[PDB]
Amino acid sequence: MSPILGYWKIKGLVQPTRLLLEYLEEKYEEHLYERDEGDKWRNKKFELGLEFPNLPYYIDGDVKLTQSMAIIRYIADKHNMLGGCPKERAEISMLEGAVLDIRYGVSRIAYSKDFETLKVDFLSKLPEMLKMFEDRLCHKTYLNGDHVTHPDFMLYDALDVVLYMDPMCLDAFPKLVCFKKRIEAIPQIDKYLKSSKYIAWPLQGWQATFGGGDHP
Amino acid sequence: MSPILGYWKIKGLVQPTRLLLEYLEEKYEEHLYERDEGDKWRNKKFELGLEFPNLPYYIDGDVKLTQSMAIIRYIADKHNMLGGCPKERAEISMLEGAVLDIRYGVSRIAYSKDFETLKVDFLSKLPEMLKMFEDRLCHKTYLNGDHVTHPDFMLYDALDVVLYMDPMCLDAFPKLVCFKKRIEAIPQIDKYLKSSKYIAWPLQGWQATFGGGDHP
Amino acid sequence: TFDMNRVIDEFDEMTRNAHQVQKQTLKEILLKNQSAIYLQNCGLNGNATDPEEAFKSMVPLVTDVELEPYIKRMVDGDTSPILTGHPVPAISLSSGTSQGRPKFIPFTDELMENTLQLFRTAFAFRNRDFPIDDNGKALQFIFSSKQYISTGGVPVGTATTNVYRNPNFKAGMKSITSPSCSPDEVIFSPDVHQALYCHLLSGILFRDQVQYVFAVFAHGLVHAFRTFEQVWEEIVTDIKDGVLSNRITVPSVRTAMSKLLTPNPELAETIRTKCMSLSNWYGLIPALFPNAKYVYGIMTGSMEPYVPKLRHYAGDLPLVSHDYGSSEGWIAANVTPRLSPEEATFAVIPNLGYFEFLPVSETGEGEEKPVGLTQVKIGEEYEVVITNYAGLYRYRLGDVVKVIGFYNNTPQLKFICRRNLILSINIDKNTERDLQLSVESAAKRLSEEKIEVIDFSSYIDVSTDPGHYAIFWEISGETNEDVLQDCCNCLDRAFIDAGYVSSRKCKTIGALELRVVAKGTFRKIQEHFLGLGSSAGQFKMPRCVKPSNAKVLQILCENVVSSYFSTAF
Ligand SMILES: N[C@@H](CCC(=O)N[C@@H](CS)C(=O)NCC(=O)O)C(=O)O
Ligand SMILES: N[C@@H](CCC(=O)N[C@@H](CS)C(=O)NCC(=O)O)C(=O)O
Ligand SMILES: CC/C=C\C[C@H]1C(=O)CC[C@@H]1CC(=O)O
Repeated sequence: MSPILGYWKIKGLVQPTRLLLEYLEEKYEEHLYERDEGDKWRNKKFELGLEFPNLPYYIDGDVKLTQSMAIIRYIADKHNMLGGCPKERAEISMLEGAVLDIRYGVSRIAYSKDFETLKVDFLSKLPEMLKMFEDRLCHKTYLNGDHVTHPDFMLYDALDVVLYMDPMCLDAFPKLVCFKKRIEAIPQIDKYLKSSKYIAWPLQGWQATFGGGDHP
Repeated sequence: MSPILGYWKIKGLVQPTRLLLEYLEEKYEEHLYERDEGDKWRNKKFELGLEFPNLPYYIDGDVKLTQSMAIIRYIADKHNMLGGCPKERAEISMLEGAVLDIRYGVSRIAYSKDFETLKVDFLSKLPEMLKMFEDRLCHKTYLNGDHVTHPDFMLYDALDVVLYMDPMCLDAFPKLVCFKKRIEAIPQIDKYLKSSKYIAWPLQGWQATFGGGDHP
Repeated sequence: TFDMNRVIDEFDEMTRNAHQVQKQTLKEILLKNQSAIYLQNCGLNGNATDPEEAFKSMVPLVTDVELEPYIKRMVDGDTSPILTGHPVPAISLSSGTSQGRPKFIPFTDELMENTLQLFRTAFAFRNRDFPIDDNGKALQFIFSSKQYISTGGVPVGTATTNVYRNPNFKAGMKSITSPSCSPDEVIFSPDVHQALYCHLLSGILFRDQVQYVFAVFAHGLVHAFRTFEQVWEEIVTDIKDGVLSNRITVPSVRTAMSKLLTPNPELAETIRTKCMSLSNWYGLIPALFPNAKYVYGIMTGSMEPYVPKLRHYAGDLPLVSHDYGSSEGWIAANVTPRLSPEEATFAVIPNLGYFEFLPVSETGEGEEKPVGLTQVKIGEEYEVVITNYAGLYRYRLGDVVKVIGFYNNTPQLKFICRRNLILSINIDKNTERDLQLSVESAAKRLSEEKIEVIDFSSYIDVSTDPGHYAIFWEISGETNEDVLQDCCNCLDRAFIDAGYVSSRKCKTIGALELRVVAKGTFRKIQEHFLGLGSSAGQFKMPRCVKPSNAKVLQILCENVVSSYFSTAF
C-alpha cells in the first residue's frame, strides 16, 4: 500500500512530515477530519488495528505508525536522512529538541489561558535560544551542512511560529530568514505551496486562543 | 576523563538515564547542582562551551549532547540499538511518545499552580494510553522485550510517579504490576536502588507545588 | 494637423521618390551627425558631390562592444559624448548583447517626432481598411510610469517612456489617437500592474464606444486576460459595493477609482452571468466591447508561438500588426491592414535613416559586399546595418530578414528571426545558472499566495558607495510587502561566488535592495525590443545590467510596489 497520512485540518506537528515528503519527493495520500469528523473516528479507533489510538496515523505496506517523533524518524532513514553517526542523529534529535521545546512551547497555552501575558515571560527567555542557531549557522548553509534536512522543517514551522506570534521577534538575527528561504528554495515544495494541498493556517488546533479560528 | 552526565538532583528529564547508565555497565561521573546552585546555572553553560544550551547535559569522552529524549536514543545506539529498525524505532518512539505525552503532560502541569485538578484529569486521561500499553503486554514480561531496554524506566518513572500522586491508578492493570515487579527484579537496578546514587524525589524541580517539595 | 489621406499622400509620394529622399536624408544625418571627434577621426568632414559609396567602404561599421565606451562616458558622473551628437536626453539599451554585456544606443528628439509621423501613416492606412469613429477612445496597454536619474545626473529612459513624459505628448496625440482608458496620470502611475487592471476596468466602463484594444505585442495582452480571467470576480465585487479592494495600496490609483466608484449592483450581474457562460476563455475581447475594430500589436518573429493564443483571444476578428520600430529608429510601417498577421509585412519609411545590408549568401555566413535597400534582391535574406540620427552609424544588430515585396519602390519585409543569439564573456557574472537558481529560490514565499514570478533582472550601481545590487521582479498579482523583504534576503545569500558573497556578507557591497516593479514592465521593454529596427527577432534579456544598460535603468527607482533594503544584516 502507498503512504497514507492522517492529521487534523491544521498544519501543526504534521507540517514537518508533509514538507519532508516533498523535499524527498515522496508521494503521499491524505485523510483529514474536517469541522466535526474528529469525533466520528471513535468507532474507528480500535478497528484500525492501530496499537495506540491517535493522530497522525500511518498505514503503509510495511507498518502501523503514529505520533510526530516516530513518523519523522521512520520516513527519513529509509530515504537515508535520519542520521549517520552516534553523534549526529543525536544532534538531530537535540536540534529537534530545540525546535520542539520552543514550538510545543508556543502551544502549551496558545489555545489556552491569556496567551499575551504568557507571551511576555517566554519572549523573555527566547533570545538565547534563537541566538544559538544563528551563530552556529554562519559557515554552513543550514544547521548540519549543504543538503536540506528535516530538523529544518520543524524549524520551518518554527520560524513561522514566533514571527506570527511576534512580528518583530526576528529584528536582530537576519540570517534565519534568508536561510528559511533557502530551504524553501527547493522546487518541489514550492509547487505544493502553489498547489491545492497547501493550507496556510491555523498552525495549531482550530479553537485556539492564539492562532485559532477559521480566518486570521 | 570519565564521561560526564551533568544534571540537578531531580527525577525530571534525567531519571530514565541514571539507572540506565548502569544497564550497559558503562563508566560515568556526576555533577550534582542543587536548588541553591541556581547561581551555577548562569556561570557554567558556555564556559565549557555548549552550542545548544540545556539541562540535562551528558558528555562521553567524545560527545556533546542535551535534551532528555535525545539523550536516551543516544544511550541506546551506544548499545547498538538503532542501525535503524523501523517499526520499533517508530514503535519505541510511539510507545515512548504516548509516555512523552504522559511525561511532558506532567511537566506541563509541573510548573502549574493548581496541580491537583490537572493531575486527576491527567489521571482521568491515563487509562487510555496505559490500556494501549496494557494491550501491548501479556505474551511476554515487559513493554517490548525479555531483558531490559531504555524505554522501560521512563514509563516506569511515569508509572512510578503516577502511583505516588494517586495510590490506585495501577490497580486495574495486573500485567503492568509484574512489569513494575520485573525491573525491580533484575540484579543491577534493585541492587543500585538501595545505593546512594538512587534518586526518588522530587518528580520535577523542587519549585513544583506538587511532585516538587520534599517528602515522597 | 492630421488629414487621413494627406498623411498617406506624404508617404505615397515619398515611396515613389525614395532614392532621392534617402540620399538627402543620408545627407541630413551627415550634415547633422558630424562633429563628434569619432566621426572625423573615422574620416568624415562633410558634404561634397561624394556622399554615399565612398562613405560605406571608408566610414566604419560598429558593434555593441565598441559602442559601449562612449555613452559609458556620458552616463557616468560626467556627460561626455564623443560618438553621437548632442548629449542625449535619455539612453536606450539595445537587444542582443556585447560579448555578454549591455548594449548602447542614444535616443533623440526626432524619434518622438518620427513616432507621431510613422504612426500617423500607420493608422491612416489602417483607417482606409478599418474606418474609425473620431469621438471614441481606445483600450491601450501603454505605460510610462518609471523614471530614473543617471549617475551623471542625466535621465535615462526607454523609447516609449521618453515620448509619453515629453512636454509634446498631448498636443501631438490629441487629434490622431483615441484616448487611453486610463487617465494619463494612471499611465504614469507608480503601479503599472494596478494601472493594468484599472485601465482594463476603465475599458469596461465605456465598452460601447471603444474601437481599439492595444498593446505592442500579443503575449502581453495574453497574460492580461489570464489575469482578467483570474481576477474578474474581483472586478465585479469591487463594482457591486462600489469600493476598491484593500489589495491596492498605491496613492494615485485608489483616489482615481474612488471618484469613479459608484455602487453598481446591476453591471456586476450583467458581466457575471455573461462571463461564466463562455467556454474555456477563448476570445473574450469582442464580447466585452461590442464596437471595437481590432487588436493591435506585433505578431511576427518570436511572436509566432504567441500568435495562436492571441488568435485564441482574437477569434474571428481581423489581426492588425503594429509597425516595426525602435529606440534606434523607426524602420517600417504596416500599410496593408486587410492582410493576416502571418502574411503581414511592414513598409520602410524613406526619410528616417540610411540602411545598408550585410550579405549572408554564398555559405554561412558571408562577407559579401553590401548594397542599398531598394537595390536589394527579392526573395533573399540579408542582415540589416543601420546608420541614423540615434548616433548609430552602420550599427549591426545581428539579424537577417527576407523581402516579401514592394509598396511601389520601397520593400515590405518578413522576419523569420526568433533568435539572433551569439555571445562571449561577461564580467558581471554571476551567470544565469546562479541567477536563475537565485530568483527561483526566493520565489516560493510569494508563491504561498499562489502567485508566481514573471521575470527578473539585476543592476550595477556606481552612483552609490559601493557599487552594488538592485533587483527587478515581475509577478502575476498583488501581494504584501513583508514577504518581499525576506525574499530580498534569500537573494542576498543566493549568489555564491567567493568575491561577491564575501563582500555581500560583510556589506562591502551595500545591503541588497528589493524593489518590486509592477507587472508588464519587462513585458513593455520586450515590446520595445522585438520592434527593434532590423529583423523582428530581438528579445533576449540581459539579466544583470551595468550602469551601462538602459531600458532597465529608468525602471528601477520610482515605480516600486515597495522598495526595501536588505532585511538581512
Ligand atoms: N505527544 C503525542 C501526542 C500529540 C497529539 O496531541 N496528537 C493529536 C494530533 S494533533 C492527537 O492524536 N489527538 C487524538 C485525539 O483526537 O484524541 C505525539 O507527539 O503524537
Ligand atoms: N526540551 C528541553 C527543555 C529542557 C528544559 O527546559 N530543562 C530545564 C531543566 S528541567 C532547564 O535547563 N532550565 C534552565 C534553568 O532552570 O536554569 C530538554 O528536555 O532538554
Ligand atoms: C508611434 C510609436 C510610439 C511608440 C512605440 C510603440 C507603441 O506605442 C506601440 C508599438 C509602437 C512601435 C514599436 O514596437 O516600436
